[PDB]
Amino acid sequence: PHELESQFILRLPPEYASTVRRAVQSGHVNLKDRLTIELHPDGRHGIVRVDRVPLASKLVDLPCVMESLKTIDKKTFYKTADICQMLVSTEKKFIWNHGITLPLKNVRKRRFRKTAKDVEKEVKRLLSTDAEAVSTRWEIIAED
Amino acid sequence: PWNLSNDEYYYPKIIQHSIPAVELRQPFFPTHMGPIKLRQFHRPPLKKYSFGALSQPGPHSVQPLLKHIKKKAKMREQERQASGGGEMFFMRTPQDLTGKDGDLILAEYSEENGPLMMQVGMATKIKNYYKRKPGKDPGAPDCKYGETVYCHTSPFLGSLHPGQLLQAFENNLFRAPIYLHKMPETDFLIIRTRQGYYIRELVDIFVVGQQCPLFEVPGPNSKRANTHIRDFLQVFIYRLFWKSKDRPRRIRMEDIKKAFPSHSESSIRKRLKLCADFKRTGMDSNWWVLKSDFRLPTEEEIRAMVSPEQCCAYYSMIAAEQRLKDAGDDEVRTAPWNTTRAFIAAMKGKCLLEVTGVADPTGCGEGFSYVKIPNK
Amino acid sequence: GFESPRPYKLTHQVVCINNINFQRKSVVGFVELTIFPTVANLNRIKLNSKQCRIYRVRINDLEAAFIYNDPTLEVCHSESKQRNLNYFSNAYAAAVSAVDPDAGNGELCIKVPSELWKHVDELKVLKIHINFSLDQPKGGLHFVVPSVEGSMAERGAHVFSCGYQNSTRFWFPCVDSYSELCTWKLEFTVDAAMVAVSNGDLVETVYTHDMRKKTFHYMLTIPTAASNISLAIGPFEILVDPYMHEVTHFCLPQLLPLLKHTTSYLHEVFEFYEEILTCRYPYSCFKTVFIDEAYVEVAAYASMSIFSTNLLHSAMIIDETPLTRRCLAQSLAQQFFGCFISRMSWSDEWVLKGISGYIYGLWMKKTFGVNEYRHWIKEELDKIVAYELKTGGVLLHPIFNPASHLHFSIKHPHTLSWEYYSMFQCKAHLVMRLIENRISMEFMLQVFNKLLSLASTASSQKFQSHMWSQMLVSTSGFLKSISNVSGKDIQPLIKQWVDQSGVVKFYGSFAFNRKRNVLELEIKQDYTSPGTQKYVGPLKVTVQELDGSFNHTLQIEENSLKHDIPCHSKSRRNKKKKIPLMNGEEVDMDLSAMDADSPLLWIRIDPDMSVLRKVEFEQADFMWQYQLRYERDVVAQQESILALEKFPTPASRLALTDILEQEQCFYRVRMSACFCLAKIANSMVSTWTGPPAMKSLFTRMFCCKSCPNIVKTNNFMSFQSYFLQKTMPVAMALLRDVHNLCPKEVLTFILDLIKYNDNRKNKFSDNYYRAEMIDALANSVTPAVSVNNEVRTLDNLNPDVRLILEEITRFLNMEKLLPSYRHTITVSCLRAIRVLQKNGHVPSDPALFKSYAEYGHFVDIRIAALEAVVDYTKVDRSYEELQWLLNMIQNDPVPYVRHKILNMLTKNPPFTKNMESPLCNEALVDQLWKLMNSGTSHDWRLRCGAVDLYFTLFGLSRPSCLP
Repeated sequence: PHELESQFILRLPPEYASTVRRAVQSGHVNLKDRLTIELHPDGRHGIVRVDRVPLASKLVDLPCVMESLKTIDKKTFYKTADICQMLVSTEKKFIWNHGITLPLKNVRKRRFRKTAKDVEKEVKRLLSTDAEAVSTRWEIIAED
Repeated sequence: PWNLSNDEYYYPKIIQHSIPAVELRQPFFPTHMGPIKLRQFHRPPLKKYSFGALSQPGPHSVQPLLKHIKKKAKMREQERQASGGGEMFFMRTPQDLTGKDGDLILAEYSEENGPLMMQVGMATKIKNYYKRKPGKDPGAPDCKYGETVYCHTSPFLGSLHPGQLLQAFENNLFRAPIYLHKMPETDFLIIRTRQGYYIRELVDIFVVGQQCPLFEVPGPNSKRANTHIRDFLQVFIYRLFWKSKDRPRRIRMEDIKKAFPSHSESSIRKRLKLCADFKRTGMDSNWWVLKSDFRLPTEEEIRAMVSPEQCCAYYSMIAAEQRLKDAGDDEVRTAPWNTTRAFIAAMKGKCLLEVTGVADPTGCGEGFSYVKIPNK
Repeated sequence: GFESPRPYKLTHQVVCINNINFQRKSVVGFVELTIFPTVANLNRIKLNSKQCRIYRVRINDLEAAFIYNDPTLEVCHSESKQRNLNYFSNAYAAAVSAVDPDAGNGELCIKVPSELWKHVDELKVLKIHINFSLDQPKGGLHFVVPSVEGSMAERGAHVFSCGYQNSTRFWFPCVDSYSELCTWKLEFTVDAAMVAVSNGDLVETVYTHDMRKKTFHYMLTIPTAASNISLAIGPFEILVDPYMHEVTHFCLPQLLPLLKHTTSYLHEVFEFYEEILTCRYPYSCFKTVFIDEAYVEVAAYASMSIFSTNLLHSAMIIDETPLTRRCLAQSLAQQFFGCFISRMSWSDEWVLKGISGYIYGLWMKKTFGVNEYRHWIKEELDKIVAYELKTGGVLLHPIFNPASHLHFSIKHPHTLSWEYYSMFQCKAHLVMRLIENRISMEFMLQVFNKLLSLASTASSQKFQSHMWSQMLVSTSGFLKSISNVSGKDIQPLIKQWVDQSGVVKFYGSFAFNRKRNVLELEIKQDYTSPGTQKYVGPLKVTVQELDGSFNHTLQIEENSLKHDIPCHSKSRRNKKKKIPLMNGEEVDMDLSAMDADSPLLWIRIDPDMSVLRKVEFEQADFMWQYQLRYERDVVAQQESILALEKFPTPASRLALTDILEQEQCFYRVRMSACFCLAKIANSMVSTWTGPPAMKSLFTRMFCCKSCPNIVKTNNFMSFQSYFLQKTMPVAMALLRDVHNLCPKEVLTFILDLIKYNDNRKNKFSDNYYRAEMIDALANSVTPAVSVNNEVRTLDNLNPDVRLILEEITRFLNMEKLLPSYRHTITVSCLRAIRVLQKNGHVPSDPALFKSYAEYGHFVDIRIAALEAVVDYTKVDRSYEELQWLLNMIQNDPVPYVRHKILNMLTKNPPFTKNMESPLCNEALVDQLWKLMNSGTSHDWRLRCGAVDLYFTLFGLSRPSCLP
């Protein structure tokens, strides 16, 4: 079978980003030894090791949706993957408010329309507790 | 000795997706999306592997892929020059749609949930609309990507200024103004697969403005909606019959029940009633063999049954159904069936749209709202 | 991948021609080939040669021994008593396959000398120097030598290479296949007052030491086949094209102004074919030669085309400008895709013929309009469905018999019937239009550009065919290039319309369900006829209802019969609103004839002609009248005209009369509505109210306002009312009264059209209009009432026919003093005299037509007179006229006339196989078997015509009228 590839964006500190960029544009396999990525079983924490120097990482959710688009002639572009996550290196904490481009900053707060009426999972847990019970008493309340 | 065909009285006045996309192959075009997969629609989380090299916990080296990129580009140029030198069609396999080769750009979206959105494997074009200056003009400011076209009649809602070039994504689904920005100096692109991590740099990232929809998303329980569900199930059944190696072509029912688990089995048996029959005893027992008089449709007929853009419109409808369902009339107006109907009706000139409203995907004065207002 | 059937590869060929003697009709020359053996122990080398006397052959300047035998000279033995045609077809196919260069074979077998075997085993070059002589050629080179005295340039004598396909073996020894590409060096030593035109570019022209002869040196660096090499030697008037400067036009003397006017359009044809394809013209020059007594009307070779002089017209000649224009266009299309990109086998010929015909149709679309394109495509499709339902079918791309339903073998081009060759090219370009319908036109032009670009990168290498075989296209390579540019493969369409040899027949009938508002179509196929096949694909149908025009796709599987499609509202009959058409416009329709319960106005099954089909739809007559009036498609207007002949109601007369009065209708629809109105008027006699049909309309459109019976003076500058004016009396003469005689109101009208004709004021000639007037006079002739077989003399002539006979006598005699453009009035008057002889008016005497069929007349007069003699010997069962025609087939100077006599005697045979006739002797069977076996051994087109004549007369089995 075929499994859709999973692309994400890696953001590094600027000096380490310059060393990683120089090693990528060089093209040797020396970069392979220099750059490693260890993702912790939390799922939202990691180490990126640049030149064997550990950096602390967080995998965050991006507010917009990006899409990688490949081309052969630079006139027709084929969508290859959807990017929604970034492993910035240096829950509410795992949500990034800004977008990658310069015009998109504070997009989640300002350029996103918010419509409102985790919570569903809590309601399911409450229903399960009511089922495991015997007698349930309920009242919409006031200030108390 | 001349034309002599009164042609002015008789006659008074393109996107090629990949072969995995036009054949609706199941990684790229899913048969069924559950609730947690509809909430993560076009935002796929980073899954943990169970088997593979990355499934073992620990540090993992990323691998540079610049010999791979230039080897694949040189190989594709050899293929193109061996085929006569014209423009070629290359995306014929799923392994052509990897990010490991070709010139990648990124495309960011301004809206959170657009009315239409491309699946993986589908093609789009970049058109540079350039309105000439009044009288003399130097020529279109040249651009790295896309082809230039001179637009007297603005494609979008507004009109282009004289001497203004605007790039845009153009396909069958939408048309949307894009804006080229340079990448941040810190961000790279990591393509992870089961075997390891791979790293590219990116240099070009477009910002996609508010989409102008060219395809109408159907409503829930619509006639077009139920027709697409039935035709998608029929196409999947035909492609399972084509994949069958048995000389009387035969399929199993629980393959279809694995693909479409929300379907009642009466509908699946309705699709299998014509074109198949159930064998209970003897050979082919508990199989749905193909009827001997039934001609299984060819590949182009199956492609003419369902289009990929209809699948994208259906996925937009069911994702918006989930988001509305989770959030308990203003929200209903912002549903893509309403907004796509409003915009396409405004483009024929049926009705007008209030450009300031609640269907505004920004939530501020920027951006349009596609909801119908009477022309009076 | 191309692997040669020959064990050698030919690199270069020198063709030198000396001593072209026009008095003795003789050439002398040599040929030097440069072959590289690919297999060791080559021993014999087999070359192609017909009619050339081989003097000596030297291989690497060593004397070699050759043996010559041609099995196609006498196909079957003289002392075999077989007389069936299947025996001759198998023996003729085996004989042509025994001289085939597409196998390893050939007619001249040269033995390599012994001392060169150590030169041939380790594969080194061999230079074969044959010198030959054509003593008095019966094929290949045609010598047109007139019998005026003077020098050969002063009398207008010329030579040209004639023939079709691989016929270059007829004038020098070669490897006469389309797959043996080599570079060429061509020298011709001609008279000092003559010019030698050939392929390549002329590098120099040196004089001889007496300065009485000069040698033309041509060089061809683009590797062409031997079959694309031509020659035209004559006293030609040279004209350089004033727009494109590598193009030279050669004409016969005294025809330079006609050449200037005629070849003035060709730069636009060049510009079209170089902008739809993106390759420039591949050869370095282009030469158009106009000659007399041509083989075909247009032949295309490498960097050269040979047309007949009968295409040359002046500025005041209309009705000939489009025909000559499209002959030039198809010669240039074959320059691109028959001569530069060549054929890999005899299969894959459909690819080249289809690409040539398809890009020529694109030229016709741009030049003459989309409506003329649709009319041309419909007439080609009707041609092929008529031919394939008549006899078997045309099989593009056979696999090697594959087609055993037809009396010849399709393995070689020289065994094909000529009608099969014509229908082959026709079906090839229609199947290419179908491939454009599946895969869009821009991808199609990209396929053609990829083929041309591979060929032009191949054309500049020097490697001897390591890369020169990329200039040869195949079917698999063409389908692979299509799959490369588009990603779709056309293998079901290729399997249906190429590999399978049949057309489809559709019988449709509808019924409107008022309750559920649906339209129940009923489409059934006739798949048991001999020419037919079964269609299982999708099918487009276009329904015009009151809400507009809607397209529907129907899936027509084998067990399908009823197709229910949905119908829209009828709210445009509640309010008067305009009904929107197939294009964006909308019109006011008179809905009084429509049914009250059905919204649908007309239905068209397969409107875009997307299959090779013959549709028989059963509409109601008002639906045919609405489709004639308000449709924006010319093929639907033509098919509604064709279907209105079965409904002679006065509403159909009103529909055709409204079509005739209507400018902004396509003119070829009105020209058909004339004949349809004539047929309808003949069928509703004793109901017709006023004057005869189209007469008042003719006086309203083309006569004076103050005088109705005087026609306006001729001004032919509109070109659509000219064609309608010259076609309306021809249809008006088919009117008949209750007594079955043409009325004296229409005959008097035609005679007044003839008398009051004044042409001193237009800038165009009157020959076609006057010729059509003679055709209208011939249409009015009804059979005479002979009593007791009374001899037809001058006193018992019809009083109607005496006026007609006086007019055609005046016209023919005035043509003898003031001739027309191509003796069009001679052809029309001979045709009218044959019409008067076919009825009992003029005595049935063939002596006039036998005097007009002599050699010195123009070729149009000759073929009209020979058509009259063929019709006479069919009706009068004349033995001596049939012997006259068979003698004229055997020894006539013009081979086109011989082919035309065999063609006309096949189309209008003196007897068929079913008839008992007095002309069914053993003597006639022996004459026609001798004409198939020997006698026609020099042309390859007379022999297939003799096979067709023997099939038409005696059938596939043993001639019955025999011991």
